[PDB]
Order: sequence, then C-alpha cells, then structure tokens
Amino acid sequence: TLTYDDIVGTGLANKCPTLDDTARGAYPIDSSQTYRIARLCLQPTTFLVKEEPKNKRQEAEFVPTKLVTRETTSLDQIQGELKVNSDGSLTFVEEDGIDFQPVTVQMAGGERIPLLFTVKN
Amino acid sequence: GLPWYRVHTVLINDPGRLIAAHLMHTALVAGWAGSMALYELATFDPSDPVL
Ligand code: CLA
Ligand code: CLA
Ligand code: CLA
Ligand code: CLA
Ligand SMILES: CC1=C(/C=C/C(C)=C/C=C/C(C)=C/C=C/C=C(C)/C=C/C=C(C)/C=C/C2=C(C)CCCC2(C)C)C(C)(C)CCC1
Ligand SMILES: CCCCCCCS[C@@H]1O[C@H](CO)[C@@H](O)[C@H](O)[C@H]1O
Repeated sequence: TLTYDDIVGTGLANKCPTLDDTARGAYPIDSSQTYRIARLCLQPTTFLVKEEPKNKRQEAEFVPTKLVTRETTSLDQIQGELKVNSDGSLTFVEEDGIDFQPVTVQMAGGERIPLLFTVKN
Repeated sequence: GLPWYRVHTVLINDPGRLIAAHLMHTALVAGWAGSMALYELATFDPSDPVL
C-alpha cells in the first residue's frame, strides 16, 4: 500500500486500480438490500476520432490520435446508487465525482481535437 | 576590361576558385531543393489521395 510521496510524479495517479488474474469470482446481489457504487474509475487508453471525408458515400472510420495534454485524462471518485430493478437487472445512477476531464488529442497532420471526456449524469 | 558575358572566365586558370564556384552552385541547388520542399509542405493538403 502506497502513499502520496511514493506516487507523486510517477504517472500512477492517473491510473485506475486493478485486480489480479485470480479475481474471477461472483458478487452476490441481495434483492432486498440497497446498494451503491462507492468508487468508479475510468482510465482512457485510446482516443479515436471519426474522419470527416468529402465523398460522404464511403463509411468514415475512427482513426488514432496523439494525446497532447499529458496524464490528466482519467475519471475517478465517481459514486452513485446501484438499483436492483424488477427484472433482476442493476442500474447505476451517477450522482457525483470527478466525472469529466478536458482532453486535447491531435490527428495526423496536426489538427487538434479538444473534447470533454465525461460520464456526467 | 572583361565584358559582362565573360566575367566567369577568370576561373579557367584557377582550379581552386573554380571548385569554390562549383561548391557555391551546389549550395544554391541544394538550398533550392530544401526551400522548395518546405514550401510544398506548407501548402500540401494530405487529406485526400483519391481526389
Ligand atoms: C554547365 C553549363 C554551363 C557553364 C558552366 C558555362 C560557362 C561559361 N559560359 Mg556557356 N552556355 C551554356 C552552358 C554553360 N556555360 C548554355 C546552356 C548556353 C546557351 C544558353 C551557353 C551559351 C554561352 C555563350 C553565348 C557564352 C557563354 C560563355 C561562358 C563563359 C562565361 C560565362 C559568364 O561569364 O557569364 C556571365 C553571366 C552573367 C553576368 C549573367 C547571365 C544572366 C542570365 C542569362 C539570366 C539568368 C540566368 C539564371 C540565374 C540561370 C538559372 C539556371 C538555369 C540553368 C535554370 C563560362 C565558361 C561566354 C564565353 O564564351 O566567354 C569566353 C559566352 O559568350 N556560354
Ligand atoms: C551560381 C551563381 C554564381 C557564382 C558561384 C558566381 C561567381 C562569381 N562571380 Mg558571378 N554572377 C552571377 C552568378 C554567380 N556568380 C549572376 C546571376 C550574375 C548577374 C547578376 C553575376 C554577375 C557577375 C559580375 C558582374 C561579376 C561576377 C564575378 C564572380 C566571381 C567573383 C564573385 C562576384 O563578384 O559575384 C558578384 C555577383 C553577385 C553578387 C550576384 C548576386 C546577384 C543576385 C541577384 C543576388 C540574389 C540573392 C538574393 C539573396 C535573392 C533574391 C531573391 C528575390 C526574390 C529578391 C565569382 C567567380 C566577378 C568577377 O570575378 O569578374 C571578373 C564580377 O565582376 N558575377
Ligand atoms: C580522392 C579522389 C577524389 C574524390 C572522391 C573526388 C570527388 C569529387 N570531386 Mg574530384 N578531383 C580529384 C579527386 C577526387 N575527387 C583530383 C585528384 C582532382 C584534380 C585536382 C579533382 C578535380 C576536381 C574538380 C575541379 C572538381 C572536382 C569535384 C568533385 C565532386 C563532385 C561531386 C559533388 O560535388 O557532390 C556534391 C557533394 C556532396 C554530396 C558532399 C561530399 C562530401 C565531401 C566528399 C566531404 C569532403 C571532405 C574532404 C576532406 C574534402 C575533400 C574532398 C575531395 C577529395 C573531393 C566530388 C566530391 C567538383 C566539386 O567539388 O564540385 C563542388 C569539382 O568542381 N574534382
Ligand atoms: C542540370 C542541371 C543544371 C545545369 C547544367 C545548370 C547550369 C548552370 N547554372 Mg544552375 N541551377 C540548377 C540546375 C542546373 N544549372 C537548379 C536545379 C537550380 C535551383 C533553381 C539552379 C540555380 C542556379 C542559380 C541561382 C544560378 C545558376 C547558374 C548556372 C550557370 C553557371 C555557369 C555560367 O556562368 O553560365 C552563364 C549563363 C548562361 C550560359 C545562361 C544560362 C541561361 C539558362 C539556360 C536559361 C535562361 C532563361 C532566361 C534567359 C532568363 C531567366 C528568366 C528570368 C525571368 C528568371 C550554368 C548555366 C548561374 C548563372 O547563370 O550565372 C550567371 C546562377 O546564378 N543555377
Ligand atoms: C550557412 C549555414 C547554415 C544555414 C544554411 C541555410 C539556411 C541555407 C539556405 C539556403 C537557401 C534558402 C537557398 C535557396 C536557394 C534558391 C535558389 C537558388 C532559387 C533560384 C531560382 C531560380 C534560378 C529561378 C529562376 C526562374 C524564375 C525566377 C522565373 C521562372 C523561370 C525560372 C525557373 C528560370 C547551417 C545552419 C546549415 C549551418 C552551416 C552554416
Ligand atoms: C526543418 C523544417 C522542420 C519544420 C517541421 C514542422 C513540423 S512538420 C509539419 O507539421 C504540420 C502540423 O503538424 C503539418 O501540417 C505539416 O504537414 C508538417 O509538414
């Protein structure tokens, strides 16, 4: 278990927690108890931008991009209700957290694409 | 004196300054190539090799 000073400057602060290869279990849901997501973390590893072609009869593809705003991209400390629905499905309702990050990526040739990477609401 | 269309004949008997002049000419040609490529890169649109 690491402390801030073990972490600071390493880039680890922009990475979500992981689980081992042995974590292939199952978490029981008790339909009478209420549940919440105490922490949701989302760590982007690829940004792709759909090309905007002239012909408009070719299917446009998503192409790779270069991140230029450094290790500032992850969503974390997100929390909310985890409902158990009548049909046994679960619904997560986001309520709060660091749930947006501005991001600028660059396409081949230099065009910069800013976006608000988010899962708000 | 030498008329204007003969000024470069001073190099005929001067191998070293002939090499200098050839070096300067080579410098200008290579410089044109570099500048020409930069100008084309500053104006080329790479987004559509089809049309
Ligand atoms: C490798 C090519 C080459 C070289 C090294 C020479 C070298 C020479 N020439 Mg020859 N010549 C050539 C090709 C060449 N010539 C070609 C293609 C033609 C037909 C156009 C001639 C017709 C010719 C004539 C009629 C005479 C020479 C003369 C001479 C001597 C004097 C040149 C001088 O002082 O000019 C000085 C030139 C100026 C001060 C200004 C010239 C301005 C030009 C015309 C306009 C702009 C040119 C521009 C920068 C060129 C860009 C490059 C181009 C290839 C794209 C010198 C030995 C003279 C000689 O025999 O003296 C005894 C002479 O009377 N040449
Ligand atoms: C490859 C090009 C080249 C080279 C290596 C030489 C080399 C030589 N020249 Mg020649 N000359 C050239 C082109 C060249 N010349 C051209 C194009 C002209 C017509 C203007 C002349 C006219 C000329 C004369 C009248 C004389 C020489 C002479 C000589 C000898 C002494 C140097 C000198 O005085 O130059 C002087 C030449 C210049 C300073 C040429 C500069 C003119 C151009 C237009 C400059 C442009 C550069 C600028 C940064 C770009 C403009 C871009 C535009 C969009 C604004 C040396 C062997 C001398 C010599 O020894 O006589 C016995 C001499 O008296 N040259
Ligand atoms: C060792 C044998 C040797 C070699 C390898 C060369 C090579 C060359 N000579 Mg020749 N030359 C030689 C013997 C040789 N020469 C002898 C014994 C004489 C009688 C003196 C001549 C008389 C002669 C004349 C009058 C001229 C040449 C020119 C040239 C060049 C034309 C190509 C050019 O400029 O490309 C473009 C250049 C490059 C791609 C870069 C090359 C980088 C060089 C090789 C590094 C230089 C470092 C080195 C210590 C400098 C001395 C080199 C010298 C041995 C050539 C080329 C480098 C012409 C020239 O120099 O034009 C500018 C020219 O006008 N030579
Ligand atoms: C195979 C390739 C090749 C060859 C053989 C030559 C040969 C020559 N070049 Mg070079 N050049 C080349 C490629 C070449 N060039 C390239 C790719 C560039 C980059 C664009 C240059 C840029 C260049 C410059 C800047 C200069 C030369 C010059 C010269 C001449 C030097 C010897 C001399 O005194 O001529 C005496 C001159 C002549 C015999 C007249 C040549 C006339 C040509 C063939 C066409 C002229 C067109 C028109 C009358 C004037 C131009 C119109 C104007 C509105 C621009 C010689 C004719 C020099 C020169 O001409 O000095 C006076 C010079 O200043 N060249
Ligand atoms: C010194 C030095 C350096 C720098 C360099 C440089 C920067 C260069 C440049 C160069 C250049 C930048 C060059 C250019 C050139 C150009 C040219 C040479 C051109 C010419 C032209 C012409 C000749 C034309 C003609 C004509 C006309 C005008 C019209 C139409 C017709 C014709 C085409 C004829 C370095 C850093 C490396 C280091 C070492 C030292
Ligand atoms: C020795 C000259 C070096 C100059 C290099 C400039 C960067 S390279 C330059 O970058 C632009 C924007 O990314 C592109 O649009 C263009 O196609 C490319 O040539």
